[PDB]
Amino acid sequence: AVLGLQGVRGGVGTTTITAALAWSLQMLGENVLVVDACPDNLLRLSFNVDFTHRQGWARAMLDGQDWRDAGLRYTSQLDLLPFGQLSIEEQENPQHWQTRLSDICSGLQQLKASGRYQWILIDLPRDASQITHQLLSLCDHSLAIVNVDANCHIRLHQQALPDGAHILINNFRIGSQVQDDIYQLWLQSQRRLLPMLIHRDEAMAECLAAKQPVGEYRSDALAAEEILTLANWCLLNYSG
Amino acid sequence: AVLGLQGVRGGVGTTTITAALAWSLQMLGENVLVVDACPDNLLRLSFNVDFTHRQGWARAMLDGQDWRDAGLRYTSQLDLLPFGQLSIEEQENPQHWQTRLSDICSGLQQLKASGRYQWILIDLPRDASQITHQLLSLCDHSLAIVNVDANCHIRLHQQALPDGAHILINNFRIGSQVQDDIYQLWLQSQRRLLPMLIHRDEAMAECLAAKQPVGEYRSDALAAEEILTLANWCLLNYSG
Amino acid sequence: MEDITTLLSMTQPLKLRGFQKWDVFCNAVNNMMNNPLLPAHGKGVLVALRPVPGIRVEQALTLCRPNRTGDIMTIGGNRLVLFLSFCRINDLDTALNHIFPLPTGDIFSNRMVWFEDDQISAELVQMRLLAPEQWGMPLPLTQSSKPVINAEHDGRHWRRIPEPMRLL
Amino acid sequence: TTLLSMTQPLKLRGFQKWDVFCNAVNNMMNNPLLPAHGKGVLVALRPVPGIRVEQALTLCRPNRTGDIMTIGGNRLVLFLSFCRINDLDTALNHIFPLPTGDIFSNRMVWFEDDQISAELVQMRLLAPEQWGMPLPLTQSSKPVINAEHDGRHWRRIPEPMRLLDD
Amino acid sequence: DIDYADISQREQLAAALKRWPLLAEFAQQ
Amino acid sequence: PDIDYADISQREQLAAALKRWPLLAEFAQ
Ligand SMILES: Nc1nc2c(ncn2[C@@H]2O[C@@H]3COP(=O)(O)O[C@H]4[C@@H](O)[C@H](n5cnc6c(=O)[nH]c(N)nc65)O[C@@H]4COP(=O)(O)O[C@H]3[C@H]2O)c(=O)[nH]1
Ligand SMILES: Nc1nc2c(ncn2[C@@H]2O[C@@H]3COP(=O)(O)O[C@H]4[C@@H](O)[C@H](n5cnc6c(=O)[nH]c(N)nc65)O[C@@H]4COP(=O)(O)O[C@H]3[C@H]2O)c(=O)[nH]1
Ligand SMILES: Nc1nc2c(ncn2[C@@H]2O[C@@H]3COP(=O)(O)O[C@H]4[C@@H](O)[C@H](n5cnc6c(=O)[nH]c(N)nc65)O[C@@H]4COP(=O)(O)O[C@H]3[C@H]2O)c(=O)[nH]1
Ligand SMILES: Nc1nc2c(ncn2[C@@H]2O[C@@H]3COP(=O)(O)O[C@H]4[C@@H](O)[C@H](n5cnc6c(=O)[nH]c(N)nc65)O[C@@H]4COP(=O)(O)O[C@H]3[C@H]2O)c(=O)[nH]1
Ligand SMILES: Nc1ncnc2c1ncn2[C@@H]1O[C@H](COP(=O)(O)OP(=O)(O)OP(=O)(O)O)[C@@H](O)[C@H]1O
Ligand SMILES: Nc1ncnc2c1ncn2[C@@H]1O[C@H](COP(=O)(O)OP(=O)(O)OP(=O)(O)O)[C@@H](O)[C@H]1O
Ligand SMILES: [Mg+2]
Ligand SMILES: [Mg+2]
Repeated sequence: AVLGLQGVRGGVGTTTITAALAWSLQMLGENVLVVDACPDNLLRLSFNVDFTHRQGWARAMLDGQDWRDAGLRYTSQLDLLPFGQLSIEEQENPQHWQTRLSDICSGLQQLKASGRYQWILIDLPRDASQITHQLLSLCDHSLAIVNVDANCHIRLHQQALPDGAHILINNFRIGSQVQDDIYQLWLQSQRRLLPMLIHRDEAMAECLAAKQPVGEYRSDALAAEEILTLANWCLLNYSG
Repeated sequence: AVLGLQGVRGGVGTTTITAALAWSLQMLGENVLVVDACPDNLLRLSFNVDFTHRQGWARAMLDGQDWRDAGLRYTSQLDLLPFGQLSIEEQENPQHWQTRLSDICSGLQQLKASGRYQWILIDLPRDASQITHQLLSLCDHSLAIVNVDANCHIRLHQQALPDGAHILINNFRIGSQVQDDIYQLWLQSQRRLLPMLIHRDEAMAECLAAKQPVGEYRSDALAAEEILTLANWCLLNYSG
Repeated sequence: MEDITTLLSMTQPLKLRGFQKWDVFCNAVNNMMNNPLLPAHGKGVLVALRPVPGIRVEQALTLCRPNRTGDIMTIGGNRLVLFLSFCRINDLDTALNHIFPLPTGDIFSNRMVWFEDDQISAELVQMRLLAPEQWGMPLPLTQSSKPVINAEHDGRHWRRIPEPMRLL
Repeated sequence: TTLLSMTQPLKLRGFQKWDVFCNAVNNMMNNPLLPAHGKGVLVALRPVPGIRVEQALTLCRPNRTGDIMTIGGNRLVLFLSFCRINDLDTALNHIFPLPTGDIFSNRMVWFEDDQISAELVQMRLLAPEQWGMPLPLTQSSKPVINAEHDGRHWRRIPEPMRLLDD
Repeated sequence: DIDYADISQREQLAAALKRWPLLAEFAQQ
Repeated sequence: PDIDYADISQREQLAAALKRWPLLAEFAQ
């Protein structure tokens, strides 16, 4: 199925989890396609893509080229489609290009209908652009990424989550009383909370500096095993 | 002077630091106005403003009211101007209201010229809004907020920072090898990096849960003393 | 010579943990069954688990994470077989809940248990009829053993070079 | 605090009131069981024009027991216990989180007994009106027109106001 | 979807809601 | 942002970090 991963807030671990989950699903014998819908184009760097490599689906569309030629094969069962590098001019003027990318909405359904991939993972930003809402509409399921802090606790009450989304906890620390309090309150009040979480883990901080998914970088790391649990949970619950 | 604080990424501590810095400046004997320019309207919650209090400068402009009546006095030398609570529809459709916030540019220039405040701090979003660019142009100085991780390291090489901004480190942790490596590299390569940093402190995680700035919540916490050093540095270098 | 994992299953079966190849699993449990210094019917519990249709045994095996030394598992014929050393039968669900991260009802659709020595031995007889071609291997072992055509070594570790390919 | 400066001056640390500071250093000077000229260094610091002494006082964070400071007459005065004059800049760098040259425009030092005592004489000529107090102490002694107690701690209540226009 | 019914049953939640006014004001809403 | 990798190679700890983390080495050249 098509799985969207969107952070309730910036910098909660969405991109690292998306790459790690794609690697976990590929390791489980599934054909995976992972696409970067965030204009910062950071997902590619978790798969040893050269920083100077500017190609991507949104870059090819802004240049009139074929976005289907922007894909990259990581393993025999894991392909990725980067966003592409935007210039500083395009960065500071998103009015021009955020409406010229609706082709990917129709094109993803082609990949959805071909059956070549058992999983299509989408790294989604939390902006409210029309292309973000369209890609989220293509998703069959969603994961809202949070950390256990007061910021995310507020957001869970004042902003909207994707319909039917499940809440995934990341960066769970040891020895934080305020975290323990917020967590217990969530266990008793947050209905959509997943039955597994991801701890703070030096492997999760190091894998991006090694430009690899955490499962490839350190398969015996605790966060790698927790994300592998999430992968199996997706097989059991998100297959439809 | 007018000081803007903007994270190079979400969730790096920009709001908490903005509230802590406004508390330190007013405690140093300076008249301070702190302004929430982020649509998420979170800054107010660090000053014991009730969550159901929907008032704010942008909320007042969208409703046809006078934004000047949306101010809030916290101490004799610290005034607060929240953004205001947007509805879910307004959150999902920023183009409906982003263009209707023109008054705040001249309004802040008026507060600059009035000479009532020695410091006007602004919690700035990382979006590419035209209103966000206009508020950044009104700023005399700016602080770019980062965490010491691979994400921010990439961003410092691929995205633009405000002109003349200084880089402020937050959430500095103990016992992270990759953090030490990125930090040692920054010390020799990053030229806009501030001499002081802010460690990860439980007091900074709890103060928002207590709805207070960290300096008021726990004046003897390490992060409170680091923010206080930053406030004195602002007196010495950003004086205006 | 003799394999180390086979040697242990011969002489010290209670020191094994984790995945064992089907035949090594059967030999380790049988050597526990015939150890005279172990209690009569208190050696442990043998459990056969059938995965739900939405998961394969190789995938469900990645969730089987025992910690007690002497707890071993194997896969073959779309069955995940566990032996929980010295686990009382009434405590089975406790031990199982410690081994899997998700509820075992959500992973497996059916379960069979043997705790008497004669019943465990009789089931070992049936398991040994399974052809070696039907014996499973863990996913990290078989997946990482496939040829990597985009590999490149940096002097210490292997890395993958992402290759351009047209999506069609 | 006053009895401490009388009998055990070396056990004091941190900010001391101007008169208590002077009495503590004088009691150290006249202690016969202390070394003849290794008692410490007296440092007077004039802040740069962009910062007031009470503000610069917030940056003065000694850690060694016996290091004490005070503010008065637009001067921050430190006594670094048993610090040798050669190691002055080392001790100062430990106490302030920023370079002292950026905080203070000028600095004067006395490290010999006779010099320290003569400087104490001049310091005591200063009228009490010029004696400073720490900013957190004075800012806390101000009234609070919007306080509210929750049963354990005082909380501030933000009051609606109008940002005036002209 | 957030449900704040019968929070007080757990001992820790009652103390947590009292210590952190941010958590209390969302539960009492 | 002004970044100056002038003499990163000379510092000892930076050499080992650039050789362990491909991401840091990538931007240093
Ligand atoms: N709740 C629970 N967890 C279990 C049980 N059996 C194993 N574990 C978990 O698995 C770990 C490894 O167990 P081990 O190899 O038997 O190795 C154990 C075992 O040899 C011994 N040990 C610990 N507690 C007991 C105990 O209560 N009785 C006995 N007889 N030995 C114990 O110390 C070793 C290290 O112990 P731990 O740090 O506790 O680490 C244990 C514990 O985390 C069990 O029946 N219940
Ligand atoms: N093979 C196997 N059997 C398991 C496992 N977990 C539980 N059991 C079985 O279930 C019984 C009850 O487990 P419990 O509630 O954790 O209750 C345990 C636990 O609270 C404690 N305990 C015993 N051994 C350990 C250990 O190694 N580590 C820890 N942390 N606790 C232990 O003592 C209690 C009584 O232990 P027992 O008489 O051994 O009885 C255990 C054992 O027969 C497992 O991972 N593997
Ligand atoms: N770099 C540096 N830091 C200084 C110096 N003097 C004081 N400090 C700092 O201030 C803390 C308290 O100093 P103290 O009152 O002399 O209190 C000290 C002192 O009474 C004693 N102590 C520790 N190290 C030494 C030492 O090397 N020599 C002596 N004679 N006493 C020491 O233990 C207490 C606690 O020590 P710490 O945990 O180290 O904590 C020390 C240290 O963090 C100094 O000359 N150099
Ligand atoms: N009043 C005052 N004087 C200060 C302070 N920091 C440094 N000094 C003076 O400068 C000398 C050299 O300091 P250092 O480089 O930290 O070098 C120190 C430091 O490395 C160590 N040391 C001594 N006492 C302590 C202590 O209490 N804590 C720690 N952590 N180290 C200490 O021994 C070295 C030689 O110590 P000393 O003979 O005491 O000599 C010290 C002392 O005379 C300070 O905070 N307050
Ligand atoms: N569980 C974790 N433990 C330690 N470090 C982590 C963990 N999760 C993420 N990180 C690190 O935190 C940083 C930010 O993570 P990441 O880029 O995945 O978040 P994000 O929400 O996608 O960010 P952005 O808002 O920029 O899109 C990275 O350096 C990453 O390695
Ligand atoms: N130094 C720190 N140590 C510990 N926790 C911290 C620290 N700085 C911030 N936090 C916590 O991290 C969370 C996020 O911080 P904050 O809201 O200030 O970040 P931000 O950059 O404004 O995020 P946003 O994207 O929502 O604007 C809060 O719960 C805050 O209490
Ligand atoms: Mg991201
Ligand atoms: Mg913010």
